[PDB]
Amino acid sequence: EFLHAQEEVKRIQSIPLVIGQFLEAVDQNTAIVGSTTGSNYYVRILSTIDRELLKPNASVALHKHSNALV
Amino acid sequence: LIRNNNTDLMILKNTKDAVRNSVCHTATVIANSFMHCGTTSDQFLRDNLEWLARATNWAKFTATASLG
Amino acid sequence: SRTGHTHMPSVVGVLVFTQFWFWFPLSHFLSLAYTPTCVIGLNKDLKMPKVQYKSNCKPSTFAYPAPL
Amino acid sequence: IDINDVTPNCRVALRNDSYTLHKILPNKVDPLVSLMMVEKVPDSTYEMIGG
Amino acid sequence: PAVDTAEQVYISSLALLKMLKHGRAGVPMEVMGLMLGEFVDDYTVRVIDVFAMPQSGTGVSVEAVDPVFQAKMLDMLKQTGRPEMVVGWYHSHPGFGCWLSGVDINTQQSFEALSERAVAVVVDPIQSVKGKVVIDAFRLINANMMVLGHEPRQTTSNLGHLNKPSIQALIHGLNRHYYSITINYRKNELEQKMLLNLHKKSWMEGLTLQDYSEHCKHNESVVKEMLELAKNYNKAVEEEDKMTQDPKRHLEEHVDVLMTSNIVQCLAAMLDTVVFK
Amino acid sequence: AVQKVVVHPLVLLSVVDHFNRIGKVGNQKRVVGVLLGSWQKKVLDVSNSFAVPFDEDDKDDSVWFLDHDYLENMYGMFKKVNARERIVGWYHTGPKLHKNDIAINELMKRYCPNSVLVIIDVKPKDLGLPTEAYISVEEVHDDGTPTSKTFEHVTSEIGAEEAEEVGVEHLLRDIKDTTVGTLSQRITNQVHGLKGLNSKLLDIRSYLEKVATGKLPINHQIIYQLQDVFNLLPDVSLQEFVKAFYLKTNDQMVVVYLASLIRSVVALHNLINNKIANRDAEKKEGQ
Ligand SMILES: [Zn+2]
Repeated sequence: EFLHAQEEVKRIQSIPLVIGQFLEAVDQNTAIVGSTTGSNYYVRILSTIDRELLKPNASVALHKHSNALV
Repeated sequence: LIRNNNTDLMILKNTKDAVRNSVCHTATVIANSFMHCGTTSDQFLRDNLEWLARATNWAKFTATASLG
Repeated sequence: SRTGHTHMPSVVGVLVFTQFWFWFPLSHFLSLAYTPTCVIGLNKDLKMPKVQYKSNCKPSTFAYPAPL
Repeated sequence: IDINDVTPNCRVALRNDSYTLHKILPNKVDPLVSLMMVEKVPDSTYEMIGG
Repeated sequence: PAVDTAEQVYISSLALLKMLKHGRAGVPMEVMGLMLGEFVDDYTVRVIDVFAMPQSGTGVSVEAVDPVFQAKMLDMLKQTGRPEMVVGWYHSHPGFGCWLSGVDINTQQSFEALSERAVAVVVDPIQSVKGKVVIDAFRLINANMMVLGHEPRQTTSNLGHLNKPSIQALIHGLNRHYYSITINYRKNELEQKMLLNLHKKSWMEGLTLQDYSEHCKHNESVVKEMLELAKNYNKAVEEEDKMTQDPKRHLEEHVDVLMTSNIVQCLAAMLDTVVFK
Repeated sequence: AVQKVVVHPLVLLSVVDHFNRIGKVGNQKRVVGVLLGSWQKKVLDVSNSFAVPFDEDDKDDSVWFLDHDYLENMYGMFKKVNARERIVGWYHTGPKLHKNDIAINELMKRYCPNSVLVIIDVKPKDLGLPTEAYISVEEVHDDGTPTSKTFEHVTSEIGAEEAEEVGVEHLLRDIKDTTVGTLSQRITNQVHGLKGLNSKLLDIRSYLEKVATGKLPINHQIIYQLQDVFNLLPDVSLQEFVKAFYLKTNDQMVVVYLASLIRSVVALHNLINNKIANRDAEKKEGQ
């Protein structure tokens, strides 16, 4: 089951993602992004996206539906 | 059991008061049945005729089973 | 049972009651699993005489819950 | 959330399809100003200054 | 009489696959079809198969049923050996949720008038990302019953619950005009084996060997990464034990992958050397 | 000609359901339908199918009643529903062919020039795919032997649309395997590979037995392919190969040794932490 869950996470980090600008980090595993659609969202960050690299105003792909930063 | 039928009615009254849904209604009916099993005392069911009468379909089945 | 024998009505009642997840009316089958915790003295005439049983314990470890 | 923490000109998060206020976010700051505060202090010390 | 919160719609494997195919084969246009199925007694709606409807342009409505096509193909399916009634309809909602809109309510009301058990199913292909099938069945609540205070659906058992209704359906009136029926799937063992045949690996790929140059490159790369993690883990243990995790965990993952890959290829080579002579 | 044919899970499920319903209403050895798909180069994509009424005299072996009118009506309605799906062949759920297969393929060639038979075995096997593909080719045998209109095998595969992959995965969620190589599953896959190789070798040996004794004639393409296989068998006793093999085995084993050493050191660290924690807990409890 652990392997299945890992595979599901790897999947939700999918291909058709939407580009956007990560604007800042609000808390752990959540942050504000502005999608190239022109709207700003308060989305949830997946785990282990190198929060060290995740600096304000950074290009990031977003889940097409949930807008989660993945 | 009838000689020692030291049952408590206030808790059942409180449950009845707090009930809103048919699920909880049949739950109270069954709980009364359990608290009165083998006592042949249907005082709650003979007092709350409106409550007992708000049952429908298989809830009436369950209420009669509670009587039994 | 009191002597250790498996109580068939009780086990059947508990099983069928557990089978209420699929059908509420069967929830009353737990009635079969209710056994009176009674010690009843009978004399030769098969009639219950007024006896006085004596238990050596505090009258709070086995007393009825008080009305609230 | 308590209203009293919701002061004018503060960013708040709104649920989708319901626009229900469910969080108070960091106060908005112009990015040029935000990248203007010092995060990593210089390494100069009063011991590096003489006279 | 009152339908209880225990009825289930059993969507066959073929029915579900046809539904999803039609949805993603006609997105964004609202695709529709009928349900060749069967009401068994009172708690079962067996959707044995589905029945696509030609794109009528005028969205999804009773106008899109095209009854002549319905009758012709139903008769010919009966000829084939598929004599099932039409237990409701299905229609996709490509990406904007899984519920009923006003036209959907009108169509489902017409279907209920035909027979007051038909279920209206909705599939959302857009959010039906592989691994999660967002499908949902529905039936309408009579306007009188809700105002009469009586619940829309009886509740005689715990079955039927355990389903969390969707926020989208709530905001669009899940329980105020209709109610979500529980969807069950009838999976046969033969059907499951046929499905497995899809990605079933071949004995070739089972007995084949990874490219040896690529294997050596991968081993060298992972061993260098594991070296770096070893240095990190040394510093981590030293600092933590002097002032009294990610390095250890990553190092465990790397050692696991190295062991599995190397052992698998070594055994495959052994088996090849023996078997092929 | 067509080099490849990829059948779809929807086609497989529809075929299985057709056979089940026909065998439930009555009894029949085969059930027949039309396969709808599209071409992309010589790679047929059998993305749909539909049953057609059909019965035959299993004694005569040459009388059957495939319904052309029903075929064309269903094909027209399927065209109305979807347009990029033209009749590309037919299927019958019989484990074995029959003398009627050539005649029915001749019938189907009126609706498709490159009509392809696809035998979809409802009985589930365990080594190969459930679909066998055949294309009717009739040409003067360069062999110099009398030529008869017979089938020729076509490479077959199982592929899926994404909208079919979602449904397949959902239906298999309970009995699915991990989409990753776990050492136990990799060893199991190797064992299954050995099983498949043994079964194929047994089939070839049985065919060789039959052709040698005389039951079957010598198929020159079969013999050519077997000759090429035996030419292709490697030589593993070669010294230059044994040395390289030992070199690579030693490299892999040293990597495995380093991995196991690291794993043992990590486990020792974990136990050191556990002993310290137990010491702390018991001291705290005592005090
Ligand atoms: Zn609709």
